[PDB]
Amino acid sequence: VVMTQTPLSLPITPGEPASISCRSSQSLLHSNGNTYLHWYLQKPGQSPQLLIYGGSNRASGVPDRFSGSGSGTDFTLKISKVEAEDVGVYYCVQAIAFPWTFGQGTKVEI
Amino acid sequence: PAIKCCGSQECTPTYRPDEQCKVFTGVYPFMWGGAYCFCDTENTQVSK
Amino acid sequence: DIQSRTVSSSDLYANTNLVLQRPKAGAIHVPYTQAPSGFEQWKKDKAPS
Amino acid sequence: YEHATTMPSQAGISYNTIVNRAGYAPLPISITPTKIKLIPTVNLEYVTCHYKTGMDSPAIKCCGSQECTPTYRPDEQCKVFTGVYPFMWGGAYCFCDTENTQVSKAYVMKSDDCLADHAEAYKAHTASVQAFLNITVGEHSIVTTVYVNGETPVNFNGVKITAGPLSTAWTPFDRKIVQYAGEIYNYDFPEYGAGQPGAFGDIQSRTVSSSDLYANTNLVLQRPKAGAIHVPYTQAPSGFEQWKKDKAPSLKFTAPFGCEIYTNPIRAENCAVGSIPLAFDIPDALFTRVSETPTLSAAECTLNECVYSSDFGGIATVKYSASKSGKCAVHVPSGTATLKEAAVELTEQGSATIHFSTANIHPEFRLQICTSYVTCKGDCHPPKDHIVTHPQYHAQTFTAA
Amino acid sequence: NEYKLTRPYMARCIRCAVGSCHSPIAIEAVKSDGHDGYVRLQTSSQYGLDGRTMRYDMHGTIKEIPLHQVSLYTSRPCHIVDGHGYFLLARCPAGDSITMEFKKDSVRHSCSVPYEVKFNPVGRELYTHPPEHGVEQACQVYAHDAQNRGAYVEMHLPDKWVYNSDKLPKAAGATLKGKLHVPFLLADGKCTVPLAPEPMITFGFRSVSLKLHPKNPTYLITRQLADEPHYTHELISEPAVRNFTVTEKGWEFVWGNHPPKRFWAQE
Amino acid sequence: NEYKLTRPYMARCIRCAVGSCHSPIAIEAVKSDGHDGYVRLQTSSQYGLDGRTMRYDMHGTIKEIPLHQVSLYTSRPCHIVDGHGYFLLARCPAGDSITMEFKKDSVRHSCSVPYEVKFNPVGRELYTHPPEHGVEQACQVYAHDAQNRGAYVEMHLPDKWVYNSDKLPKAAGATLKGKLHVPFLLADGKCTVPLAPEPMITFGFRSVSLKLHPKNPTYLITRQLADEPHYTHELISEPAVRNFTVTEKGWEFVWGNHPPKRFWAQE
Amino acid sequence: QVQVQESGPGLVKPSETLSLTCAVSSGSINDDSYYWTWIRQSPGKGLEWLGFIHGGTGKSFYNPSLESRVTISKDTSRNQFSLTLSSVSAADTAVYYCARSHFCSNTFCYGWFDVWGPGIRVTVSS
Repeated sequence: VVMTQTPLSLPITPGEPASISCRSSQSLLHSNGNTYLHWYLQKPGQSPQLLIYGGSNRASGVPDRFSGSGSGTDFTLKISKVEAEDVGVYYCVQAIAFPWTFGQGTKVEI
Repeated sequence: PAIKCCGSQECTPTYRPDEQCKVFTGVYPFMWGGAYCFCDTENTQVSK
Repeated sequence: DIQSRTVSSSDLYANTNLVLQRPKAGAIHVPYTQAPSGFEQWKKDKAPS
Repeated sequence: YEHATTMPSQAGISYNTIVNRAGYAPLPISITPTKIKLIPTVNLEYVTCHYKTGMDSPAIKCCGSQECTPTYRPDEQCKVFTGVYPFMWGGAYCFCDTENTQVSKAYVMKSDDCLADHAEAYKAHTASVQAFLNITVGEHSIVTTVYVNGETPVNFNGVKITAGPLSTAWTPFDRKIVQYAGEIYNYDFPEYGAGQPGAFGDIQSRTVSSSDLYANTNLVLQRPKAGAIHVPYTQAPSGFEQWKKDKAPSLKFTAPFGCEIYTNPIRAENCAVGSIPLAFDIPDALFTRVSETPTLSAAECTLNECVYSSDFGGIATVKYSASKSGKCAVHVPSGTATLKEAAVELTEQGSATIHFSTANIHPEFRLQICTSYVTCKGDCHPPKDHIVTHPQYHAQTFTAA
Repeated sequence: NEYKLTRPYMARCIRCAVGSCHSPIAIEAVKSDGHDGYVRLQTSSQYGLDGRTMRYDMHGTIKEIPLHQVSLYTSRPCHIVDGHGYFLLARCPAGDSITMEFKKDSVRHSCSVPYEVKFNPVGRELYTHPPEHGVEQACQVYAHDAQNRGAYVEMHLPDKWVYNSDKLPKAAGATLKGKLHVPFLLADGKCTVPLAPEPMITFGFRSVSLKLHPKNPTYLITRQLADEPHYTHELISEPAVRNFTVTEKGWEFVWGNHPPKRFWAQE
Repeated sequence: NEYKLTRPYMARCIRCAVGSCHSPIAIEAVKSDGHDGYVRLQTSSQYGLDGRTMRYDMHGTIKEIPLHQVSLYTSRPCHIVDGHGYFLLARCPAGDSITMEFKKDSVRHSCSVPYEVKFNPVGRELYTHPPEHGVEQACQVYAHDAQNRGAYVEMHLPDKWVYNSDKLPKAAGATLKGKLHVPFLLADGKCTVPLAPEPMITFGFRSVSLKLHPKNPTYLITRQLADEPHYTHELISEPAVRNFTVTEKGWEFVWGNHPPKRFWAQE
Repeated sequence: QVQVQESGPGLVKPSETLSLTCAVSSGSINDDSYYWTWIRQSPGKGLEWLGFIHGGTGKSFYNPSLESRVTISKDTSRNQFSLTLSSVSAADTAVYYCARSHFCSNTFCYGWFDVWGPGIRVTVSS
């Protein structure tokens, strides 16, 4: 499987919301009622961390400046308020069927 | 065994001698769990 | 514990106290628990002929 | 209002009682213990485990004579042997026929597994009993952990509850407890110093991270045999092993009154012994009077199907006429019956059904609905399975026939 | 370090395939005090990575075999699980000795030692070899992790380090000591214990009759639930028929690794 | 035919020489109900003709070791007599667990399983290892034959057939099932039993006296021959001096595998 | 909590069996509910899943694009974890990462993996 991440980038307006979209070939929803989606954050010079798994489930040691939701294959990350430290790249990530392919990257700066 | 991944089974009664048939929920509870099932629960086994 | 009428019949009464059990993760297998046989136990605890 | 009642110390059963003052309406109480602990006060004495016989290297001198340097290890032995490891084909490559000299030093230390394979020796006293209650007073549903010391109250809604002392002041936990493998035993363990070789207590450390080890193992050194360098000894087997293989069964398997001995915060759960009193301090607010509760009229009971079992066998059918179609606290003042419920819902002019555990083959119990004293009377048939999987739901005041 | 500084040694073993001599594969220590047959050995030869090899000492020179040519046996053969340092972890059954042996080009080397290896079964069904399936209890088995947990043993220089052994003497120049860790400590876990067959339970007036049909020695533990418990512990191997009296005060029993069952009489 | 049509499988063994695994040499069934130590195994390998060898399934592909590198033991080693299909015929002694194993280039692959493998001696002189010489009795021993006598077990396609093991699941396309014969059935035959050391029968007035000196645990069977025979049946391992009262009616005396003798007195 | 590092060589000569390791520092390998992975990042291609292994009952799951040439292993004596890959291409230049999983008490551990190794650059070149 492969999936398209859109836009390629979105640098603008610290102190405002934002959002990214991800479109997947087959649906990442399973018979047991679970949207198998993950969102990886990557700051420059560090390995990837996460913000939102499961489509809408935050991580533990995460700030509250995020949110996410989606349907089947049209999935949406939504950053509530951009900060200065949030420069990096965001990745859409897939789990429901091997090969576990990842997103192409969306770069965010100011 | 009769295994189903993210499944739910029902026993088919044959009439063998001392035929005991049951069903087990929660096995084999992941992939790398033995049955190559995707699921954590609702993997269902039928022993006979 | 096994009661068959003739040696080439089709029916056998089997009261073996068979009880199935839940398996362990790791691999596919059918577990059970039942009585030791009674043919053996009689064979070893029989009186002289 | 003060009500002073008595609950049998027995888990899973619902004590359904009532409080009725002179002219106000009945208040139903329904208290059900889930768990009833028994928590002793534990003062550690030592923690023992296997041992490991440390064997210092030999000190050999050819055509020499050593002197034992005193060291202070646990059970430190030290000897010197002359005539040992003779001629160069002797193992020590000495030149001499005699007057070669060996010093063979040894000690005892705790195993490399004593950090997580060990037995704890406890002294016990002063059980601090403690219950978990699921409680309904005046249509409420509070759960509460109650110390049943007679002075630790819980504040429910306007009513202060104090769950009594307990009688008897029994404990299975004898003065000398030992804890091992997740199981408690009642052993007469000796103190920090009275340990003897070959029984439980040949190794005594005050903690598992102390440095004051006591080893009475009867380590007797011996002389070697020529051929290669070695330190011989004879030593007694660990009494840790010998206890591990000749200990009696545990206290969970041998405690009376049907207790359950668990090792976590040390305890015995669910000892079906005795009865705990309960003192209430009930206010007047949630104690409404008759003017709003349904008032009965022409209540007549009939016992349909009575079996004097240990469960809710009996049925009672009451035919009534009351004003409001509402609730009524139900209760039996006597121990001749026990009810599945504390309050039942009545229609206006209908009938109602009650299930009750029962007693002597001829019941005659003053059944009470909102204010009445009806007298259900009947005959009971004997039961169907004279082994069951549950305890009693009644009292047995020995008035059968 | 880890380790790259130690050296093995020769030492006295009673038996060496021709009487006694100095052996490269001596056994300083055996510990067999875990549950399910694991044993730890401590020898006069090392185990490392350059893959799992055995570097032994022999007449000054130092040698190397793998760890598929080594073979240790007590009363039945063993199966080595891992090796690290002077230590070795195996799955051995019960015996009254540990022998160990191997074979370079033409000679066979051996070392036997009297130690009471013992199989200490978990639970209340005394088995000898573990079951294909069963319930899961708490066990302590000599683990496979070789990290530093807190246990240490001593050693010294006489160019390389050597264990402070009873079978080697002590130098007089300088006692330059140090300590190195023991892997494969006894750690907790969860092990699989057999489940006996279902007891047959016939009823009677204030009595229970247990018909028991075991596959292996098993503990029956009964008690009354009253002020006078009367605990009956028994080991049962033969098929048996035990009748117990059961009051309103109550009676419970335990059959092997089954849970406790509570029966209560009535009139 | 079997070896040209079937396929072995990987399966669960407890002890695969490092914990559990998916073992190709797994043991689904052992049988030791015969007399003189013949056991029959039912592995998850096969045993064909291309000469007697062993074909196993290892991660999809198929392999081949001869049957002179295989080795199985219980407490002492065993000795394979034959192999056919999934089944194997051996001469294994009494034990408590069968452990089979083989060795490829470097991996020693094994599988052990608990089974009360037993040695059921013939007759009334309990031997643990059979006799050099002795009298000849009837015995039911596993036959070296592999013909089709009537014992069948089931199997199925999932391109090739595979046994209907409980350690593999069930397909869903089509239960295209069939049956294949179990060889190594349990047939009759003559077997050689020890003859006990001769007893010394010292007569006496209405009494026989017996001095007995058993080579091995031997049964002593006496009966008088009246309406009240008083059948005695005692096992003897030590030397003994047993005295029996003997009437004009009868005293039948049977010492192990000897013919039944008879003594009765005269005034 | 559980630091992970990584090691192995760089300029492996092309058309060869490449290999790297990965050690989990202050942490358990035999544990269940943690599976351990392998990841690359080629120029522009983006991150990628290669394979993993379970801690206890360690049977592996690879990617069929390179199942013919990939291999993951394990060594419990040193708490180590490794990767071997036959027949390296040219564009396989990447910063290899190795990662631990979150406590797989749910079906979410598929993909939501946690603490990393800091990376090892790998330039297949001469």
